[PDB]
Amino acid sequence: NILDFIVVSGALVAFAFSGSKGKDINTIKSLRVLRVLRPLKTIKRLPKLKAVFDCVVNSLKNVLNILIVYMLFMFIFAVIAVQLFKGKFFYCTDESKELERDCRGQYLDYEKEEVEAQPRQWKKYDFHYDNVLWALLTLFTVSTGEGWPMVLKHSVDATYEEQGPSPGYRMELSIFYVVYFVVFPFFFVNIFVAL
Amino acid sequence: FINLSFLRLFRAARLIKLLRQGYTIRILLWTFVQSFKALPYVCLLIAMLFFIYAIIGMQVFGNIALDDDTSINRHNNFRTFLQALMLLFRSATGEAWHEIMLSCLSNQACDEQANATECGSDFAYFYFVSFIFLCSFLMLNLFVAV
Amino acid sequence: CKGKGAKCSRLMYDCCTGSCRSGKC
Amino acid sequence: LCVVALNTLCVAMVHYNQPRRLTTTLYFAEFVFLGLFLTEMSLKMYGLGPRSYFRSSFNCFDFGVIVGSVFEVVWAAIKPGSSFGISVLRALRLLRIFKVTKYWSSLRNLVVSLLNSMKSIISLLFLLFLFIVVFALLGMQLFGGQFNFQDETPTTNFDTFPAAILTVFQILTGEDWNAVMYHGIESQGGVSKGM
Amino acid sequence: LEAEKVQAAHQWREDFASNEVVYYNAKDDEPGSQRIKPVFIEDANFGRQISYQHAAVHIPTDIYEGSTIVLNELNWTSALDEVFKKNREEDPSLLWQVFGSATGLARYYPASPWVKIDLYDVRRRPWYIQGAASPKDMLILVDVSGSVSGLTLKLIRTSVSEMLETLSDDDFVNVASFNSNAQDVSCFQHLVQANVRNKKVLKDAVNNITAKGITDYKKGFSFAFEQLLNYNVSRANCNKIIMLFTDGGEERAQEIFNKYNKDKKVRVFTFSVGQHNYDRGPIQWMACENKGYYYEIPSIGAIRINTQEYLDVLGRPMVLAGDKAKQVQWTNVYLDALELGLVITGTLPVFNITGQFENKTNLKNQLILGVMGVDVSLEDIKRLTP
Amino acid sequence: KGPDVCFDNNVLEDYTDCGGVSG
Amino acid sequence: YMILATIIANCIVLALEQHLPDGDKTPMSERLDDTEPYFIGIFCFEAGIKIIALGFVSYLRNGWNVMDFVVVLTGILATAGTDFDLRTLRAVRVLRPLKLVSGIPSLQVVLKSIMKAMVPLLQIGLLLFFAILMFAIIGLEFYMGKFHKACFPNSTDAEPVGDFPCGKEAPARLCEGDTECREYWPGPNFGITNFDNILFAILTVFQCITMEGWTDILYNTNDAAGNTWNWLYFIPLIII
Ligand SMILES: *[C@@H]1O[C@H](CO)[C@@H](O[C@@H]2O[C@H](CO)[C@@H](O[C@@H]3O[C@H](CO)[C@@H](O[C@@H]4O[C@H](CO)[C@@H](O)[C@H](O)[C@H]4NC(C)=O)[C@H](O)[C@H]3NC(C)=O)[C@H](O)[C@H]2NC(C)=O)[C@H](O)[C@H]1NC(C)=O
Ligand SMILES: CCCCCCCCCCCCCCCCCC(=O)OC[C@H](COP(=O)(O)OCCN)OC(=O)CCCCCCCCCCCCCCCCC
Ligand SMILES: *[C@@H]1O[C@H](CO)[C@@H](O[C@@H]2O[C@H](CO)[C@@H](O[C@@H]3O[C@H](CO)[C@@H](O)[C@H](O)[C@H]3NC(C)=O)[C@H](O)[C@H]2NC(C)=O)[C@H](O)[C@H]1NC(C)=O
Ligand SMILES: CC(C)CCC[C@@H](C)[C@H]1CC[C@H]2[C@@H]3CC=C4C[C@@H](OC(=O)CCC(=O)O)CC[C@]4(C)[C@H]3CC[C@]12C
Ligand SMILES: CC(C)CCC[C@@H](C)[C@H]1CC[C@H]2[C@@H]3CC=C4C[C@@H](OC(=O)CCC(=O)O)CC[C@]4(C)[C@H]3CC[C@]12C
Ligand SMILES: *[C@@H]1O[C@H](CO)[C@@H](O[C@@H]2O[C@H](CO)[C@@H](O)[C@H](O)[C@H]2NC(C)=O)[C@H](O)[C@H]1NC(C)=O
Ligand SMILES: CC(C)CCC[C@@H](C)[C@H]1CC[C@H]2[C@@H]3CC=C4C[C@@H](O)CC[C@]4(C)[C@H]3CC[C@]12C
Ligand SMILES: CC(C)CCC[C@@H](C)[C@H]1CC[C@H]2[C@@H]3CC=C4C[C@@H](O)CC[C@]4(C)[C@H]3CC[C@]12C
Ligand SMILES: *[C@@H]1O[C@H](CO)[C@@H](O)[C@H](O)[C@H]1NC(C)=O
Ligand SMILES: [Ca+2]
Ligand SMILES: [Ca+2]
Repeated sequence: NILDFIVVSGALVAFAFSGSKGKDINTIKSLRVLRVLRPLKTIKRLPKLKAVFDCVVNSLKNVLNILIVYMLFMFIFAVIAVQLFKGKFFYCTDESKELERDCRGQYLDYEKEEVEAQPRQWKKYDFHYDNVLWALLTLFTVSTGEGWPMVLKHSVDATYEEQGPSPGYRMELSIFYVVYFVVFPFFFVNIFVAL
Repeated sequence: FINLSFLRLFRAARLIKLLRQGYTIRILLWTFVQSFKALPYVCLLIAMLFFIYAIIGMQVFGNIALDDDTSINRHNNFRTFLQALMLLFRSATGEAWHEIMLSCLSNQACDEQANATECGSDFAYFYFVSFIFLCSFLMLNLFVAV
Repeated sequence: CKGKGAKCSRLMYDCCTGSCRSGKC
Repeated sequence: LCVVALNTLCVAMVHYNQPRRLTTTLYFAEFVFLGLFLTEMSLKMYGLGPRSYFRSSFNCFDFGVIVGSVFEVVWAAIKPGSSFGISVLRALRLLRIFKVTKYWSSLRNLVVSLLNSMKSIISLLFLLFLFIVVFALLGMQLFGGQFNFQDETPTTNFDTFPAAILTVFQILTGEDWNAVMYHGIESQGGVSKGM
Repeated sequence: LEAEKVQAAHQWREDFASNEVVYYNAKDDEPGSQRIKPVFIEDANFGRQISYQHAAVHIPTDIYEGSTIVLNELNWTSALDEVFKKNREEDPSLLWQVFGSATGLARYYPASPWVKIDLYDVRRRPWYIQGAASPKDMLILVDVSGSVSGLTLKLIRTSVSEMLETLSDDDFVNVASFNSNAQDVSCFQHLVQANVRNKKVLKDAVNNITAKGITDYKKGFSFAFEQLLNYNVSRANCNKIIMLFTDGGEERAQEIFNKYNKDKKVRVFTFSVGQHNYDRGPIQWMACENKGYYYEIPSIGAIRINTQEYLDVLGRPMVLAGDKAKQVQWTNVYLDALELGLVITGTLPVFNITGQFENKTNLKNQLILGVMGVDVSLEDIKRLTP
Repeated sequence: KGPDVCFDNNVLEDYTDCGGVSG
Repeated sequence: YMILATIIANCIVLALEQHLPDGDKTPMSERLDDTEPYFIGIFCFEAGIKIIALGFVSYLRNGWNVMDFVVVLTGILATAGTDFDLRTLRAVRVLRPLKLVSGIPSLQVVLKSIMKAMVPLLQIGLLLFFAILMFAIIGLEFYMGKFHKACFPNSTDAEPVGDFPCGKEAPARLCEGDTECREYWPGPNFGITNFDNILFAILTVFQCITMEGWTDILYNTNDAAGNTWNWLYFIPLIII
């Protein structure tokens, strides 16, 4: 009933703010997005759909404890990866410059057989281990197996706290990722399925 | 006039005609299919999850610019319900779901016809991470249920 | 790494952002 | 348990570009927590007795973590720089929160079952490595030194043994195996005679 | 003289926040410096608009203005404008006067706007190159074994071409390639005058090399050392250098170096080209044990800078010679960069003499600060022959 | 006819620094 | 134990090898090549003592003994084979690590246990094959020879501006600018993923049922023939 109340009152407010100028477009978008709870009302309306939902909930409750253990282990690996890799995922737009104070100005880019002047700007890679939340997100993407060779390359090329990448600087660090793959996607996922 | 090239599939349907000789294969296939037809409401739950996530993605990320060279382009976008469903299926199998997540985060050049100037939010961080959790789990609940 | 729109090889993993789709970063 | 939780909280606040005051506070807290854990371990060992202390499988892990932490501390003192990441493993002791629950027996019997099968798992894990080493050598014989048919050699090559075994592992994880297949086919020569 | 005296009394300040640097940067339409807006009156004897009030500064595109080195260089070179003005006043029929820095910038008078993308570098100019050192007997060894196949071969070809671009008619050059066997890459078989035709032939020959075989440093170095002892042909009888272009090896070849240049009469510059993971130790040892220098060229963007830095090593005996190594030389006829026609340039090197009043530094004072240049148009010479 | 002024192999040359020791 | 040590040393030597393009060789590879006769002789002695203690066609009754015998026979042939045909004969050395499985019976028991579960799966594999073929034929009837048109500038030197298939004035992807949908272009992935015959179709369908790069093929078919009906081929292929 609470669900229904929020999906009814939510639209009400949107109507109240609709008969005027563009007042709080953020709240307008939020209340419009809240409208997606319309199908959920069927869960209790159909006894079979409620039964299958309860079966899903019971299945989740049967494995919540292993879920907690998995989250603790992944948090430990995230902290290890933060210690290993924090600050080392920065780069300069031209590979010749390895420091931020040097990554300033213009540089000659040799693309499409036409040298062109490009700004020299100090950027950071898309997936890094700057803090524990970023490390958790990166390790989740690695666990899914999507683009994990790219983060492996970025981790191998990492040099120091404020330096740019150097190719193949630390190959042994790949052990980390290999160990990760032996634990979470191979072992824990399979014990989830077995449980 | 209206295309009539699907009839060529008919002569390709004779392969099922030789599936009878797999006495062990036929019974296994029939048993699993019959089990699948005995659980339609879990499939309805999965379809409802897809529908809800497609609608949410359509509302939130629908008006991202269709600029190519990114993960939101002329092939993989949130523009329509069918396109949103295809994007969700692509993420469910898992192709570049993290790339699609990165392609819509709070600083995207926004569509020309769109009324807004800043479209795309950091909700994607939740949006894509929960989906990969939910879909998979439901799938894992479906498989065992068969 | 290679910038946006530059020609790349998928197996190099040397695009600064995004992946190397259809031969371009 | 509260000491372990506080240690986990303090080691989990490490992020990039943190204030120097936080760095020094965590540096001193590391020594404080290591000393507290050392004293607790010695007191428990004196009380229960050495054999009784090592009787439990959980105290052996704590002893190993303590000695690894001492090694990491002395290593970092004699050579400031990288961190192995062993003092974070103390967070695994937080798993003892499950003892006061009604799901201790289930969680504890799984580890008793696991530990009873160290021989089989090791044999299975070494048999998987044995087949990954055979396939790496086969790939080295097939595509060894033949991936220079383009601008640059890829990171996914078969020139050295570490590179070949890492390539085989990446193919086993399934990520971008088709790209490696295309590249190897082109190395053996075209779509005509290289399929 | 003024440049040496002014640079001798410098402080090397590390910050330029409140002590702004005021100069007119050419090719313009950053914190640490100010900018000058000139009047640019049209004047004869030049095909462009000029301003006698100050001197213009050219900084190459891939060099950032506002760094500590460039800002210090600008501050200490700001005192050359007075002598530029004095020279112009003492002789009105005077064309460009330029200081070319080893930093990379050129300060020239009178101030004019610079002439697509600009690839001008002062240290690659013929007058700067002739003033930075003495004639040479360059010999280029190219490793053409199997391991250099790919991008580390196109980089080698481009680097060899760019280094051939640094030679003149007074320098003599040859190119050889070795893979378990050393041979000349062309029809020459001995050092040639390194003029336009010979340089074109060598570039065409080096563009045609293919990589296959096994590296053998001893045979290639024996070939290179034997090519420098010909003496049956016209040479420079000056700096004798071997410019090796490899990626990375494992042999130091102590026997060849001990046998041929026992007294270390020949320099060996070594270049490691491409992105690879081979051992660079022997390469650096060979550079260090033969008065040479070791360079790394991992990409196309590093080719231009690394192929011209070897002129810093060749300039040490010139600065150590003293004031006897200060003779005004004149270039060949060449087209002026600022669209002035055919000109010749008078050249005089400038030495770093900070701490030489008490003679105590002697550490970085063995490199030149830059080159003086003054342009004489061929019309000026024609006016003297009615 | 080439130049008669040559400057090389000076005894007081440092030459103790290459491009590998620094890097 | 001495034989197991020899096998481990041989594995370390095989791991120490390095490969270089265009015929280049490291000196360490030359040093390591000299160790082959020692290993071959030791293996021949170890396999020679077992023949005079178990006979033959009972020493050769065991499959592991057969693998050891073929390994040592190929090694002997490679040593005495100066002819040019040794590439397929030098490849047998990659089975040398497997020898240490035959030397540790516990590993043999574990291998038997792990392979005991792959016998029921074989039928499943047959079914899987039946699926792949059944789709490949369909892919042979709709997408055959569709990825060869491309946007070429105006027939100067056959350089396609883009790496995507195009359509000649159709609901497919029209060429942008002043290029034309000309005939013949190898294909998207060096011309490897296509439906030109049954072998290419089988390969691309198998590469598509591993959920690795199937969306790229979907997008190629979309921009080559229109995105109205392509999903109806690929969603079942992923689902089934
Ligand atoms: C002519 O020769 C003289 C000396 O023969 C030379 O004057 C010398 O200039 C250098 C600057 O390059 C001074 O070096 C001081 O000490 C160090 C060394 O660079 C600097 O500290 C940092 O050093 C690192 C290098 O590891 C550098 O990356 C960083 O930028 C430096 N600065 C930081 C971290 O803030 C000092 O900053 C630098 N300057 C000082 C202390 O004022 C020498 O001290 C100078 N020697 C003398 C005797 O004055 C002069 O530059 C030469 N002429 C030209 C045109 O270069
Ligand atoms: C293990 C079991 C496996 C078998 C079961 C699963 C099989 C499912 C897939 C069957 C094939 C579906 C269609 C696949 C191709 C899609 C069509 C396509 O890409 O081409 C579009 C086609 C013509 O394209 P074009 O060449 O551009 O037209 C002429 C140009 N002027 O345009 C058309 O007109 C094409 C029409 C396509 C079909 C229309 C709808 C058919 C409904 C199918 C129901 C299920 C199939 C049952 C039979 C299974 C196979 C025997
Ligand atoms: C390098 O940059 C320096 C700072 O930009 C320049 O140093 C400044 O020069 C000014 C005049 O040349 C000085 O002003 C006067 O200096 C005399 C000298 O003893 C003194 O009377 C006072 O210091 C000052 N008089 C005033 C302010 O009324 C600056 O003091 C002096 N230092 C600064 C500004 O920090 C150098 O000249 C410059 N080098 C070259 C070669 O141009
Ligand atoms: C199911 C499990 C038991 C199999 C997992 C395979 C690992 C044993 C393999 C695959 C990845 C291999 C790693 C891949 C790459 C490297 C780096 C490499 O170290 C180097 O010597 C490289 C240094 C250089 O030559 O520059 C060897 C260790 C390591 C992590 C390898 C160790 C062995 C690893 C961990
Ligand atoms: C094991 C249990 C106790 C979990 C406790 C949570 C913290 C360990 C996590 C969650 C909140 C995280 C913090 C919330 C977000 C950030 C990012 C960041 O905060 C900043 O504002 C600095 C970033 C910048 O300015 O560049 C520093 C780490 C911090 C506060 C995180 C450090 C790790 C924290 C403290
Ligand atoms: C010219 O160079 C050659 C070798 O590059 C010198 O060696 C002699 O070459 C001539 C050619 O027939 C012969 O006299 C001998 O084969 C070589 N040795 C001696 C001792 O003569 C040669 O001395 C150089 N000078 C001349 C004038 O040939
Ligand atoms: C078994 C799990 C749950 C706990 C043990 C996992 C952690 C603590 C271990 C597993 C393998 C270890 C890695 C093995 C090798 C190296 C290379 C070294 O140069 C830096 C540390 C690093 C990267 C280690 C860090 C710690 C590490 C990641
Ligand atoms: C159920 C819960 C966990 C949903 C997740 C809530 C958080 C993660 C989501 C909800 C709405 C999101 C916000 C929606 C819109 C914007 C505007 C954009 O310009 C910056 C990010 C920002 C501010 C988002 C940050 C993340 C956000 C606050
Ligand atoms: C250039 O293209 C046009 C139309 O695309 C064509 O008519 C013309 O013949 C082409 N040019 C040449 C030289 O063929
Ligand atoms: Ca994938
Ligand atoms: Ca070599």
